[PDB]
Amino acid sequence: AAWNYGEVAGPPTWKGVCATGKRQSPINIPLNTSAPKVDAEMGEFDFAYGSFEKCDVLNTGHGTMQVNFPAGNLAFIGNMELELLQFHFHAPSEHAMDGRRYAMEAHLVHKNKSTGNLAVLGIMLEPGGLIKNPALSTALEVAPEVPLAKKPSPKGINPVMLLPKKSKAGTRPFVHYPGSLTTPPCSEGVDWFVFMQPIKVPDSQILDFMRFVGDNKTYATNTRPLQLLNSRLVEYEL
Amino acid sequence: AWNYGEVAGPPTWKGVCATGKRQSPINIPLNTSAPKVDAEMGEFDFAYGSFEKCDVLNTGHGTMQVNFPAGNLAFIGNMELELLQFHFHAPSEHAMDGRRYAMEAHLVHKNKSTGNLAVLGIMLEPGGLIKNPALSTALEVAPEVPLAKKPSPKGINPVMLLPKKSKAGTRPFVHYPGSLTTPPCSEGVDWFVFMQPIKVPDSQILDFMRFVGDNKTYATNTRPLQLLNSRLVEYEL
Ligand SMILES: CC(=O)Nc1nnc(S(N)(=O)=O)s1
Ligand SMILES: CC(=O)Nc1nnc(S(N)(=O)=O)s1
Ligand SMILES: O=P([O-])(O)O
Ligand SMILES: O=P([O-])(O)O
Ligand SMILES: O=P([O-])(O)O
Ligand SMILES: O=P([O-])(O)O
Ligand SMILES: [Zn+2]
Ligand SMILES: [Zn+2]
Repeated sequence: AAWNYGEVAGPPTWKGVCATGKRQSPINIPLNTSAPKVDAEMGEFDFAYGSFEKCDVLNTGHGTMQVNFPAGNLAFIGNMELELLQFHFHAPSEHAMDGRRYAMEAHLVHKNKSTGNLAVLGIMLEPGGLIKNPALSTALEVAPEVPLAKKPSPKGINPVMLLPKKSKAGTRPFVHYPGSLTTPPCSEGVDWFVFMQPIKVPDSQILDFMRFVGDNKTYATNTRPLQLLNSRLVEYEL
Repeated sequence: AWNYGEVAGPPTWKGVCATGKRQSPINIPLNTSAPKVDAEMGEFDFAYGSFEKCDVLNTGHGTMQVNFPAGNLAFIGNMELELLQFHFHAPSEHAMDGRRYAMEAHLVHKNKSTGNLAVLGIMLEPGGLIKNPALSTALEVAPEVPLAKKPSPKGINPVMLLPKKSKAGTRPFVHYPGSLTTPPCSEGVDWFVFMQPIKVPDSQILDFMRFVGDNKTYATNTRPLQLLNSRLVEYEL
């Protein structure tokens, strides 16, 4: 006969824009493509994440924990101003780079003060890290095991720590594209910025997270399959 | 109200897979308020070679599969089990008081007394500071092409996939009648599950999850827990 373990059963049954939209996330992000690449001409991100003491850690009942920030944490790119709302994680990564996913993907979700949209910053987490990632760590420690339950972090959580390090040219290369939320209702009009430089992380933390995703009784994943690019193009700021 | 869910594959599996009342894996109650019936079976005695020349196969269903020659014998309850092959599942397929471990190793045997299959399950825990060399070689030698096999250059010591003897010289375990955990999910299999996990490095658990994801993602290859039904788990603690 013919059989597999297959993928998680839920995502191909999500309704509304999840099924109908044509600007859905995530997507494959070509790198080693011969195909020529539209430059984003947006310049480089600058971060003003200061108001990061006093955080809530929330158990979404959807695998990941969610760190909620108070107003005042700002990032700038192009002329646009981005106010940080929350961050969370996916394992394995949601976006892919030439077909290949990573151990985790961090999602920093912002209100886009300039467009009225949301903007999601996306960072790849790789295994190999010698230092625990402090933001990830605290998110792991504080996160209520009871689902739906949220409780305030006693430690401060610096979300800049989820950003890749600057290159040997001042930059943090990224791709930009219009897409959606990767969970229901998958609303569109989200600006996606996926950085190309992964951050290394001790394997303990990746297993700790997949453990959290598995209700602390197994190891599990919380990722959506890749979606068609369709009419879009991806903008590179390499 | 929406979710990611469990993998979509196993609930569709047909045959005995879907109809059997004696299926694996199951939950192994330890700290329960129910009486534990002792298996009274004695302890395992292992005579496994230390540097076996093995074929490593890519099952094309997640795990690689290490095949052995004859000579690797496990003795229990006055029976002779011979090792056919090992492979892995991530997370563990058995649970223990509801909880699964990072991986489970399955050492499959032919009961030479009976001719029926027996499987030994060992939990693999993260935390380990020492690379387990059997899992290591199995990851290294595993052919990339599905259903292909390649002989290993290095010997494999399958005893490395078994837990150390305790302070009292035991390797406590549980015994129950079950099935293959993959189609045809044939029943009549004797399951022995060791209570003591082995620590392996987090690197290797991830390597394995990577293999299951065919080097492009991180996946699992575990069947969901089954109902004990009318069955009894017997204990050798
Ligand atoms: C209010 C809000 O931020 N909702 C989100 N839903 N999904 C997100 S994701 N995984 O696509 O970044 S963010
Ligand atoms: C021939 C044979 O042994 N087939 C098996 N299929 N699944 C196995 S498991 N995971 O239940 O040990 S063994
Ligand atoms: O090889 P590592 O990146 O899993 O330590
Ligand atoms: O050879 P063993 O069964 O004592 O390890
Ligand atoms: O069978 P033994 O020699 O390991 O006790
Ligand atoms: O190193 P640990 O935290 O995975 O046991
Ligand atoms: Zn997300
Ligand atoms: Zn198995």
